[PDB]
Amino acid sequence: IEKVQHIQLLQKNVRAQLVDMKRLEVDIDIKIRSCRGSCSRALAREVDLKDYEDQQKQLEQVIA
Amino acid sequence: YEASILTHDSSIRYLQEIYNSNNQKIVNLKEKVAQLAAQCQEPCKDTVQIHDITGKDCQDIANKGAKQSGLYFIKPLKANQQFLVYCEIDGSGNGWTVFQKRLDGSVDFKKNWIQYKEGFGHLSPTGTTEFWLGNEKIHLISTQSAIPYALRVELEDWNGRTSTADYAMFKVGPEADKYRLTYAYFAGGDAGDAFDGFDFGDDPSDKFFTSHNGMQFSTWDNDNDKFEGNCAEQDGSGWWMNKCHAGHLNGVYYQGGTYSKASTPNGYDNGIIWATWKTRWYSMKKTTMKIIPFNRLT
Amino acid sequence: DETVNSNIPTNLRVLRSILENLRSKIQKLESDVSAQMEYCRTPCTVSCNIPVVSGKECEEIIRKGGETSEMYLIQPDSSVKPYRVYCDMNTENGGWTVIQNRQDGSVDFGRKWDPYKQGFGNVATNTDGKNYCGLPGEYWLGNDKISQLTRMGPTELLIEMEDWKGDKVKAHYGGFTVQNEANKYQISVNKYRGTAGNALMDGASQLMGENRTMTIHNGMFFSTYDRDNDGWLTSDPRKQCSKEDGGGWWYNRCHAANPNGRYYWGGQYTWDMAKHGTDDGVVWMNWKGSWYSMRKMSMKIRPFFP
Ligand SMILES: *[C@@H]1O[C@H](CO)[C@@H](O)[C@H](O)[C@H]1NC(C)=O
Ligand SMILES: [Ca+2]
Ligand SMILES: [Ca+2]
Ligand SMILES: [Ca+2]
Repeated sequence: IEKVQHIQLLQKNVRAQLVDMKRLEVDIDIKIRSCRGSCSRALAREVDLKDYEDQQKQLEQVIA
Repeated sequence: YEASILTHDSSIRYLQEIYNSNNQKIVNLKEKVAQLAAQCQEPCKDTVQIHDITGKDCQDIANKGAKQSGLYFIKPLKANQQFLVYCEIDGSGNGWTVFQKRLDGSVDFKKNWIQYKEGFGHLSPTGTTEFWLGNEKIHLISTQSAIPYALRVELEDWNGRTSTADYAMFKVGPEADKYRLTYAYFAGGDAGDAFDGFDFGDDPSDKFFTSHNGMQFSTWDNDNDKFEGNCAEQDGSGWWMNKCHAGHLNGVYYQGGTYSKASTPNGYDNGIIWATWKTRWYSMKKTTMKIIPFNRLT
Repeated sequence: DETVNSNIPTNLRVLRSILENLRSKIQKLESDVSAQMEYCRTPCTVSCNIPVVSGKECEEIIRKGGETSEMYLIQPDSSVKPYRVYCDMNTENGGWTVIQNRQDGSVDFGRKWDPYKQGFGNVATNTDGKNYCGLPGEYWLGNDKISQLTRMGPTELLIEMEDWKGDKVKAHYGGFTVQNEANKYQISVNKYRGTAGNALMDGASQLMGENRTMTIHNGMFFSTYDRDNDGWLTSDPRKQCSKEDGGGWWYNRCHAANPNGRYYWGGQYTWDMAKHGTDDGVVWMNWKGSWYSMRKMSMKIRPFFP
């Protein structure tokens, strides 16, 4: 109908925000680690791209 | 289990809310991330630094303002380039330029000609590191046009006792003359005039075999002593050897202080000894040789 | 409308889970950045007492007795004041001046033209309770200084790298020079030998014809994300080789290797990880190929004695 057009937009949108968040995730990781050479210490952490990777495959298995 | 299809319109808009809300939080986050990055561009702060004040020697510097000890760059008149040194300024405006230091044995003093010439070890603001400035540099500093210099040998045993021995007209020559040490006269000091020689009782000529004035520098790969053998290769160091010594501040750093012939396969007295203040079987705990214009030594 | 109105409810709960998943991840991140901000209220510090032996560069220093790899002070020329540098005295006979070093991502390398000119990063750090700094930090010596060194006479270039499985290869260059700023730090190299793949002179292995030739770095100018001097001619402010946070390198169209790229942990990385979906990152295609960041990467020079 038309309410269906709304969902086909939120599908591309939540996929864009998924990729965008994935990048922001890596970005923050590299910047936080780069303070190690400037600040007293750097936040010990580890990224979980997996959870990000599943929500992507899981969205495609619904986009169709 | 699936609710009314009239719910859709609402639910469609609600997701649109947490989507735009998120995108905003993402924009705010990306700005904060920018600020963070701008706080992580600088390098680690180095506790050690080198003052901008320069001059021919540590005295020339102090007479310019230098008020605190620490690393400085000096360039004697006839010197090709400038080099780093450890200046010592006291509450009187005296600029002692130090060329030798011992305090913990953290530096092996068994080096060759080249090394004893260029210098080895580390310089430091707190004057808490051992080193050897380098013959060539020591030569340039003490032979600047018409400026008579004075050497002060400050010692310390393992008990807080500290003596000194000053020599006037201290001077070291150029490689051509094997960095020969010479001085006009012993200028005083409870440490004793070890450079003049010492009578150990081992031989009627001891004194003659142990005087350092006029002695050329010697290292194992460059025997310039007054002995049939190699003094430097025996004591494992670099020094103004004769046959061999009465004062040796570049000796093997024995921990504790007391040692003996049970310390080597040949029972050599190769420690930081200064015969006129302690027995040749008592290596000092500290050692420091510094120079300064003579016309400054009160 | 039979099952269709079932597919819809499925999305209204699926999308809903993700959107609320992401909104929480946003929260976790906002938190992480605040802790780090707090840690930046104070700096890291080093105590690098300066060695006595010194000279024009590491080769001369080792010839004067400096035989231990650590931080030394060098004055390549009596015009500019002496500066700190890290000397590698063991690798292949020693005497190597380190002009570039990556090993843990402790330093931002995506900088503008000026910092790449003067240099940035940490030269050395303190080693296991010691008064001197025997371990090198992550740094880029600085275009001006690198140019002055390579021009003092015939200079050779040694490039080393390691992946995340401990594998190591190397790229040698008997001849290497870098002009000054007026000439855009133009680079020239020759006489290759190694196991990393002559990526600098021959461009990426997995490319053919003009596709490979345009990845040749030799003879390229130097560019930063705020200074385009690359081999990409056009008014398209999007096609440039060096985008934001990207490193400064002798980019062409665009690269076969980029030692100054972003430090991605783990190695392999995807387009949805890269800020611009471009191949930025410690790359050397001729060995590990494209989209794979090295764990260690360094660039050292030494006077070339035929
Ligand atoms: C060059 O790259 C394009 C895509 O950018 C590709 O289609 C083309 O086949 C490449 N040329 C070669 C070497 O085949
Ligand atoms: Ca002899
Ligand atoms: Ca940056
Ligand atoms: Ca361009």
